[PDB]
Amino acid sequence: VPDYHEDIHTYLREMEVKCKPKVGYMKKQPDITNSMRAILVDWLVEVGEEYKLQNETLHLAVNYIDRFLSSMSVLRGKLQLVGTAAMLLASKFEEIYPPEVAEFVYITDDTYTKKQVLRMEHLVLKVLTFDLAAPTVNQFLTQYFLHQQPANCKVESLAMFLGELSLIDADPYLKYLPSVIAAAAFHLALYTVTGQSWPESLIRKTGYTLESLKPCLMDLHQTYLKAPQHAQQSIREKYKNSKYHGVSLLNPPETLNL
Amino acid sequence: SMENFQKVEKIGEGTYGVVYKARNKLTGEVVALKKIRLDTETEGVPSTAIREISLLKELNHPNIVKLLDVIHTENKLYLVFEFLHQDLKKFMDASALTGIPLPLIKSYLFQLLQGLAFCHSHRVLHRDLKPQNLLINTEGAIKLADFGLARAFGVPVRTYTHEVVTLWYRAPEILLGCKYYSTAVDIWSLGCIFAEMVTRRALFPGDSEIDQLFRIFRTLGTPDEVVWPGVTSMPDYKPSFPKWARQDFSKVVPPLDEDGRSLLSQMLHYDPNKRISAKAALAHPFFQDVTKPVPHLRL
Ligand SMILES: CNc1nc(C)c(-c2nc(Nc3cccc(N4CCCN(C(C)=O)CC4)c3)ncc2C#N)s1
Repeated sequence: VPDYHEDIHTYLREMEVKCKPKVGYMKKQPDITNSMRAILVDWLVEVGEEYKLQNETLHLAVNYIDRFLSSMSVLRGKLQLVGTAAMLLASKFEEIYPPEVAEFVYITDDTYTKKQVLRMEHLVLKVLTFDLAAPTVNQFLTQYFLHQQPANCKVESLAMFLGELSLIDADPYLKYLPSVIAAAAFHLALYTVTGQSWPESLIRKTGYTLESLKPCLMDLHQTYLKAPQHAQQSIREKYKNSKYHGVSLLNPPETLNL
Repeated sequence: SMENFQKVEKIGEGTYGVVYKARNKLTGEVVALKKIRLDTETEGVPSTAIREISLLKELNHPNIVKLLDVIHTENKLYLVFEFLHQDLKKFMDASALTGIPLPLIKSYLFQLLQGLAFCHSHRVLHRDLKPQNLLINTEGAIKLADFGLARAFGVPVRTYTHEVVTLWYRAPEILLGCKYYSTAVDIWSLGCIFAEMVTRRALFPGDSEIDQLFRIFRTLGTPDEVVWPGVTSMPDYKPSFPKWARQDFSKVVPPLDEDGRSLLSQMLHYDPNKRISAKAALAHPFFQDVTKPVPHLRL
């Protein structure tokens, strides 16, 4: 019931379309692949955990990276520099206490200099034209959570976990908007923990039905089932923590009954 | 490019950086330039600048100062803003003799509420509303400025920076260390500003946090679980707080009419949840006869 909640949701629905990366950018990147990107994002998850950064910060950074790569060709040797600068900008935007620049330099194991990280920051800002307030899967999730009855920690944590998994795999998740991924994640989490489904009240708020979430849901369910075998495991490790109610230890449903 | 700007004079300092009045030589447009030096960083582009620019670019509204451009020179960042003639604080000081005409106080508040409702609708908290950051022009407009301390919020909020809002205008929930604060804190500030426009003196001029709380308490009464459920559980609440009786608003701002006092009381509600939103305040009977007259003094 926080006021403006509907105004804000509507505004984020508008902005997410404007902040969307180019769905097919990776095919146009001569020297980088989905796998390289997955490795990068999985590393940023670790960084986030190491410096106890907000999940929001992680989501923002990934959005900055994808938009940057949507318009700038990058050699593989510089991918991590882009990611590092993105995480620094996300932290400055979103954190109460962002890590200092030296800390971001230090986590690249001295692959880059402080000078490089700062120049890249500037380039990233120019390329994104300072438009850093991007809607995230996380932002839509926290809104959707308000529609639980009653609120359930496992559901909330599992939803964030699933939403986070989608960050790793540009194929297929670059094709879905944050609000849709969040929808699939919330439903999937809800169904796993409680047996319940995308509630009537979120159909009213979002216009999304289980039918319209179905394609993203089919993908996410598969991602969920295969998570233990994914090359990247940092999110699973993160979500073993009591902080997130150990939801990565939960067993995914075998079927969804769509 | 800076080559198209002829500087006129130094206006002062913002929340961060230095402000100049300047003129676009080609279009004639008069602007304010906020210079942020990067040569003394060291830490790259300051978070305060990153937020101000990202947030202000989204917020196009007649009662929010317009960010026109951002120019990167060798080692400098220049924010180019539309120029306004004066801030509210200096205007109030100028109005020491005659006071500020009711229609103008009413127009300004109405406009401030519009600007703020637009920020909040776009998930932005200002977090430093004070007369110094509220700018007026010769045509009767007033606008929110200096978004150096602003931030984008989420629904529902999580814990944000505790050290926010200039003390005199700081909400009780911040003073008491609530883990969460939201749009209500800006409304509290506007209420203090409403009162200040009527009396031309700060409503709660504390010189420390505890002094600030006690001034609030001595005016609005010491809050209890009835007026503000949860107040005695707040992190910085103390059972030893003196217990002051609440005084009639007719005594808090004696010149104010019944409608004005009604609105002010709702903007200064202790409980953030009960405190009126900028959006709802627009429909308050206080504004039934609002117009938009030019300032009564030359700026
Ligand atoms: C409080 N931080 C601020 N940041 C900016 C960028 C400000 C700003 N200021 C103006 N103009 C302005 C503001 C306050 C006072 C005055 N005065 C003082 C003397 C200078 N002056 C002349 C003609 O020389 C006018 C009277 C002017 N306009 C836009 C912004 C913005 N954004 S305030």
